[PDB]
Amino acid sequence: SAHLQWMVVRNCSSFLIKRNKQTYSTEPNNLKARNSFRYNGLIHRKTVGVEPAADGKGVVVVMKRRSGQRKPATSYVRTTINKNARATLSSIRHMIRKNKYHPDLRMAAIRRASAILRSQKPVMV
Amino acid sequence: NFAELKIKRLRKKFAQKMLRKARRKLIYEKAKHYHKEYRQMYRTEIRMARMARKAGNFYVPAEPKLAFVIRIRGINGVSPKVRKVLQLLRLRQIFNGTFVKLNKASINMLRIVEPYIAWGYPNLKSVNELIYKRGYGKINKKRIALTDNALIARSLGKYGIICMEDLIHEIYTVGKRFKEANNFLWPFKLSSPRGGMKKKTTHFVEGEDAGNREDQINRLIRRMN
Amino acid sequence: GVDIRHNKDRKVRRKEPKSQDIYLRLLVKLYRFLARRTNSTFNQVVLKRLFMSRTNRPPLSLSRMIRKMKLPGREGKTAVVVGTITDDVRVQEVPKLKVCALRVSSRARSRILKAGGKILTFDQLALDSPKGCGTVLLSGPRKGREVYRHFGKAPGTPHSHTKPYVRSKGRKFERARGRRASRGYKN
Amino acid sequence: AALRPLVKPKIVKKRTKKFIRHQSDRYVKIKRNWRKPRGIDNRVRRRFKGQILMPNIGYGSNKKTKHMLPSGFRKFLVHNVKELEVLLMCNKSYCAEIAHNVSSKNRKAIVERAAQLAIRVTNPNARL
Amino acid sequence: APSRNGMILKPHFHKDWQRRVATWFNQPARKIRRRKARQARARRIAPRPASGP
Amino acid sequence: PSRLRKTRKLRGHVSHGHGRIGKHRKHPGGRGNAGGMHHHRINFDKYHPGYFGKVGMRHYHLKRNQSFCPTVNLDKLWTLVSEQTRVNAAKNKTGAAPIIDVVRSGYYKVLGKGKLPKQPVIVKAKFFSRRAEEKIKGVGGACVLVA
RNA sequence: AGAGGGCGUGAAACCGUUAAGAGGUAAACGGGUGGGGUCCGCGCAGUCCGCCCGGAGGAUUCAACCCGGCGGCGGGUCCGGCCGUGUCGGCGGCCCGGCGGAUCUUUCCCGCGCGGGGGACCGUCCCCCGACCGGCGACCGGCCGCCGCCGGGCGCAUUUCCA
RNA sequence: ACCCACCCGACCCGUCUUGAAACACGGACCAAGGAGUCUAACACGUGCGCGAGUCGGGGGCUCGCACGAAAGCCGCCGUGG
RNA sequence: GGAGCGUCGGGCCCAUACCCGGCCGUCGCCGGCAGUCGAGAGUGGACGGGAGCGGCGGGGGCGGCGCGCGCGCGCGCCCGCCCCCGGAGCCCCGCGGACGCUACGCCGCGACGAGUAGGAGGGCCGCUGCGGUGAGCCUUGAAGCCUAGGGCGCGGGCCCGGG
Ligand SMILES: [Mg+2]
Ligand SMILES: [Mg+2]
Ligand SMILES: [Mg+2]
Ligand SMILES: [Mg+2]
Ligand SMILES: [Mg+2]
Ligand SMILES: [Mg+2]
Ligand SMILES: [Mg+2]
Ligand SMILES: [Mg+2]
Ligand SMILES: [Mg+2]
Ligand SMILES: [Mg+2]
Ligand SMILES: [Mg+2]
Ligand SMILES: [Mg+2]
Ligand SMILES: [Mg+2]
Ligand SMILES: [Mg+2]
Ligand SMILES: [Mg+2]
Ligand SMILES: [Mg+2]
Ligand SMILES: [Mg+2]
Ligand SMILES: [Mg+2]
Ligand SMILES: [Mg+2]
Ligand SMILES: [Mg+2]
Ligand SMILES: [Mg+2]
Ligand SMILES: [Mg+2]
Ligand SMILES: [Mg+2]
Ligand SMILES: [Mg+2]
Repeated sequence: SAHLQWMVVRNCSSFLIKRNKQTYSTEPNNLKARNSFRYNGLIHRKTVGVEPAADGKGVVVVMKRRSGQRKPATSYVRTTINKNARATLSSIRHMIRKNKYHPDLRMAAIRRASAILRSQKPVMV
Repeated sequence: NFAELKIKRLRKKFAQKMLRKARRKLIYEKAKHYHKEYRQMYRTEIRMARMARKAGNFYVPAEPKLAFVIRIRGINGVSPKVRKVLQLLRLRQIFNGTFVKLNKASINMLRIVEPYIAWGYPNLKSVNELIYKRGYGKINKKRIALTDNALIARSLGKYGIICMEDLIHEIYTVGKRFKEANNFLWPFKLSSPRGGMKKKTTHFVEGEDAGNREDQINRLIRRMN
Repeated sequence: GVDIRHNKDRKVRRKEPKSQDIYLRLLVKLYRFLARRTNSTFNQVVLKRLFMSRTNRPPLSLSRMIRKMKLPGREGKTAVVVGTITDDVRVQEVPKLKVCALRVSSRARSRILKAGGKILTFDQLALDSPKGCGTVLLSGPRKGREVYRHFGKAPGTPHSHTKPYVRSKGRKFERARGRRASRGYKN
Repeated sequence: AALRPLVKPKIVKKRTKKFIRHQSDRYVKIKRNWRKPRGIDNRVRRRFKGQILMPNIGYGSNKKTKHMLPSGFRKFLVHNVKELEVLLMCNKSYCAEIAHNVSSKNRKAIVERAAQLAIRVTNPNARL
Repeated sequence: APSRNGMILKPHFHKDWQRRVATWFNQPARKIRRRKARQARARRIAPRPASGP
Repeated sequence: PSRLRKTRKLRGHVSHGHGRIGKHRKHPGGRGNAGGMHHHRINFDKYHPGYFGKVGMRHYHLKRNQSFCPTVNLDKLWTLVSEQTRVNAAKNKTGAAPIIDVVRSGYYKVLGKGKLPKQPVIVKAKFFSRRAEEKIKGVGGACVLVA
């Protein structure tokens, strides 16, 4: 299920990273990058991921589909939000709120989305 | 449904508030009665002494049922029997104090551990400082400070002692709950006596500080508390 | 300086199972939560016996399970064993059972499912009765191991019935001086 | 301006000197790395007055300020650009540390990517 | 010196056994050699049974 | 794993866990089982009784082929035969009474430990116990010898 | 050759020179400081900003709301079908299924009382529709509620960016 | 963190010992090597699989061996412990 | 005319000893957290009838089994509503429920902390080689070495800056 493969993955995963007292996890769809049971997108039935766009403008949001397990090609769906950033935070908030789609990732996905928003601008003079 | 649950919640909050005010009034009136009993006792002892002196008589006062014992010598170089009696009287450090009721067994234990303790018969204000300033109780085997009457009311609610005033009244006027009150009280970690000790090693009769301070224990309690 | 004898300040009981098996650790997590939430002592005893070792949870036999469950009063009752259920081939008839265990052997499982009983696991037992109602908690023979035949009072000593550590029993390896009244002394 | 941490506590340290090994002043083969004295008659072992002190557990720093830099961050050793997105949600409390074996060609890419992601690097001006 | 309740053991290691240790690392190659000799014998006697009489 | 052995935790310790006053010398009390009657006598008395002395006769050319007599109890008797044989029992209006060949199963003597279920049998064995024969004739079976 | 024919890198013990400090209780060390140096981090003020709100400067578009399409979540009388388990029905596959048996039959066959293949029996694994309990995260096609994305109508008290 | 100055403390480490700074022993200094290992028999505790059974030793069948002298299997699945 | 001797009175000095406070570690808590109102703890609510400012007519006991921050509150008009939190808006939300959850984790109290010979546990201390793993590092400079630089860890040691 989920706790079983968490008990497997929690110490011998390829994305696990020790080295100087913090244990992170570097897989895709792991926002906040923690090696925790809340923040792991590979295991759970419902998965929210926040990534920057490939073109450089906008934020892609990855939603796990639930329509098929054992099928990683159709397991996720990607959408692209490139708007005036208040509608971006509100749209991702409505995605995780109104769809009842695992609300523990909600505010943390808002954090990662708006940090990517501050990333995709000229930073210095 | 929801308005009914709202009115039920307000009823429960009002019930808790009214019961808390009733217990508060109980504590106030029992403290007033304890004040009246203390004034009664301090009056009637002087009354007995005056009516004994009016004729050709003498009022021998009662041996007081309560003593306060302080271990004044440390743990290094201690006899096995004396160490056993000190750990039965809960005196494991230097400068610990306990309230001990008096009978033949207690007097014989204190007289066989005389050279390591200073014990005397304390006073009401001495009990007041030792319980208010040094109020530490044993709740779930933990040395918890007595910052509320609810702690004593939860621990000794089945013994009739539900407040600081009930505990002080039991300890001072020793009754049938002195064992439970003394087991509730952690042994008092008192500080070093301000002003210096006279002499630790010899007895109070020969100029030392060990032994029986049966009236002079109160000055040492004021110095150590 | 305070005079605490620090020899027994650390209680040497089990806090977690020493094994690294993940199904047992998930059962441990579930009964941890049931122990520190439910007011029943059944979940605490189940958690404490999931903590123990393999030589400390003994295998429970099927005929002793039939014996202890045909006691009066325990009709409609389930038998919760925190070890293994082993089959006895020397019992003939077996009634309907409701057995909860970590592991049941194949012959005992076939015998119970042929008699018409039910074999639950511990997660199914927690879904059925979370407080442990309708349960009888059993355990196998603790002193039944051969290792306890060598323990206790020493051999070569009167009124002692301890099996000595002999590499091969026979006529001339023991039963001589120390066991014969003719050869010096016996005990 | 620089990159400020989330909270700036007053880092208190119970001892800031090094626990040197006994007779390392006298001998060159005796290094400064601590070895506990285990002799039957050793001044340092049985703790006489006015000597070197042994490292006990009592010198332990506070858990809120353990492994903390004087700036207010905690180090994280970073080799490549892909390891910079690890500290993307930790930039207010953790800082990147570029390794020694990283070349100067991609070190500039790591520094500019951390500047885009608003992550403090404790050594940006090293190679150039 | 035996102590505190063990077996009264008699190990047979009082000779020069380390000169006469017979290590068995040959034996999978020996199984291969026996297999090759058995297949060569079976190819030698071509209509005859491979086990023998 | 020498990583987990005790010699790693004893680096820095002088006597290596073997004592400062009495050092780990080579053989302090002799080699092997030395000193039977002397200086290990208390050990050889309170932990190995009967270790010294002769008892019993000597059988020079002994072999286990003559004394091989494997024993089976009556409590495990229907285990040697398949389960449908006792399914097809107490039926057919006959008193079917199946035959349990014990030598075919691999035992010679049938002992009398345990409870036997009420079903007639023909136990063919080389040797019998008297208590086993009493239990079989009390159930209603028959003990048949075989060589 | 800062790799020069015992020459890849070239540590420590030891020696020479330069710079700095010091020097009559042998030198050296621990705790607490002070002073002088070599470097590091600022700084021609570093007051660092992250949100929300008010005001005077600007501005491209769109959100509010509808239309069309796509994708996703949740679900009802369980809407219709597959799928799926627990029981019941046809004992129906049992010969249009193999295996195993220390249950019978040599009413049979073959190779000569035996072995194999048949015949019943038992146990183990399957076919068709219908009902109930959990429709069970093992899947769809319609229906409803909601969310997100794309293209238009949305001309400016709304909307968002620089100071 | 480099050096110097002051106040207080401060005898040279390891070992034999009841007791070492010892007028007890080893010891100029530095670099490298350097001392509880391996097999068998046991005993106890622990981890795992199966369970009145368990184990395949040895051998045989599959691949010509890169990985391999690995792995898989056995009317030998029990001759035997 | 003690800085000597004997009996003494005030004040004063400090040990790692005692008291209070800060931090670290160990042990104990039937410890708390997979998500709720609840602090001497001694309930909630459908459902049928009468209907009510009435309510259970119990110890100068000095109190918990009970009363005046409501129980018929308010609105429309004597009768009815007495409603849902996609939101009563609250020190508690029985409607889903972390920022706090590597549950081998996090958090809250209480006590304790000497040590040879010895025993046990944890090492994200260190060396070498192997099976996986890092879309790992590297002639735009690996290992090694030096360092009067920045540091971290109680410590074993480790990460950078320069040559
Ligand atoms: Mg003393
Ligand atoms: Mg100790
Ligand atoms: Mg102990
Ligand atoms: Mg000594
Ligand atoms: Mg052959
Ligand atoms: Mg030691
Ligand atoms: Mg030695
Ligand atoms: Mg040892
Ligand atoms: Mg010895
Ligand atoms: Mg060169
Ligand atoms: Mg070379
Ligand atoms: Mg070269
Ligand atoms: Mg050279
Ligand atoms: Mg000697
Ligand atoms: Mg000694
Ligand atoms: Mg001597
Ligand atoms: Mg010495
Ligand atoms: Mg001398
Ligand atoms: Mg000598
Ligand atoms: Mg010499
Ligand atoms: Mg070396
Ligand atoms: Mg032993
Ligand atoms: Mg074992
Ligand atoms: Mg044998």
